[PDB]
Amino acid sequence: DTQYIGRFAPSPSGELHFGSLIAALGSYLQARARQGRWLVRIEDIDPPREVPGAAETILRQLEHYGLHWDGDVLWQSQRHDAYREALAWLHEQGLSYYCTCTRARIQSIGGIYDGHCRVLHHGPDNAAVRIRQQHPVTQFTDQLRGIIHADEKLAREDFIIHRRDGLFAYNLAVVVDDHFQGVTEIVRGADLIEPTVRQISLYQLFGWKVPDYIHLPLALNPQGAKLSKQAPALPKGDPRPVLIAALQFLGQQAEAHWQDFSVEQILQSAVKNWRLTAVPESAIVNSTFS
Ligand SMILES: N[C@@H](CCC(=O)O)C(=O)O
Ligand SMILES: [Zn+2]
Repeated sequence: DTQYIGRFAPSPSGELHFGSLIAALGSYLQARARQGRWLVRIEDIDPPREVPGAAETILRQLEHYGLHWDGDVLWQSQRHDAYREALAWLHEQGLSYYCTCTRARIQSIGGIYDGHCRVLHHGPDNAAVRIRQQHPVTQFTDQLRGIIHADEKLAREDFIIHRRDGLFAYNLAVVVDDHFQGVTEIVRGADLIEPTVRQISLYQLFGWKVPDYIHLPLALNPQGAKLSKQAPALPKGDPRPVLIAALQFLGQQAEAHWQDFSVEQILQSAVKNWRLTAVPESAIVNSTFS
C-alpha cells in the first residue's frame, strides 16, 4: 500500500563508470516505473579509500545523465551516531560480542570465523564487534533472478559489524540506512549478490521488515570475462550514446538514432518502456567501456 522507495548508494572511491551507471539507471528506472521514490545515498563511510571531490563528481554526473533524485542526499559520514546507536542496541539485546582475534588467526583456520569470542565476554578494547547469528539466512528471493542459494559457510559466519580499526562495516551501515530511509526494494549490481543473505539475517535480528531485492546483469568485458575484476570514467561529453548503451545492457528498447532526442526524453521513454523481465543475468559491454 505504501509507496515504493528505491535508491542508488555509490561509494565515492572513484567517479561513475559504466557498471555504476548501470546500477544508478536500473534502480532509477525500476523506481520510476513503480511510481515510487528514488533516493541517493553517498556511502562515504571509509575516509582513507575515499577520493576528495569524487562524491560531488558522482552527483554532478547523475544530473548530467538526467537522473534526478528525490529529497536530500544522505551522507554516511553524517550517520555515525546512527550506526553507534544500532550497535548499542544489538549489544544490550545480547546480539553481538567483542572479538580480539587477529587476522592471522582467522586465516589459519580457513578464513571464516569460528565463533571463538562468542561467549568469552571480552570488552570493546582493541576489539571488533561481531554479530551473534542465531538462524543464518542461506537463500533469498531476487525479484528478477528468482531464488538464490548463497555460499553456506560465508552465510553462517558471525560476521563483522564494527572493525577493529574503528570503521563501521558496510553490512551494518547499509541495513541501518536503508531501513532509516524506508527503502522497500534494493536494485543493485550483480557484485553485491553474495552479501545479501547476511544483510537479510541482520534485518531479522533487528526485527525489521526485509526489503525486496533485484540484482542487475553481471557485466562482462568483450572477451567474456568479469568486467568488475579490475575502469574508464563515464565520458564528460554527450551522455546520450552512453545512456543508449546502458539501456541495451539492461535488455531495454534503445533508440539507435538518439541524435533527435534529449537525455530527458530518452529517460522518459525508458521509464514508460521499462520491462524488468527483459533484464538479463549477464551482458557484454562494448570496448569503449573496458
Ligand atoms: N556503496 C556500496 C553499496 C551498494 C548497495 O548496497 O547498493 C557499493 O556501491 O558497492
Ligand atoms: Zn574472536
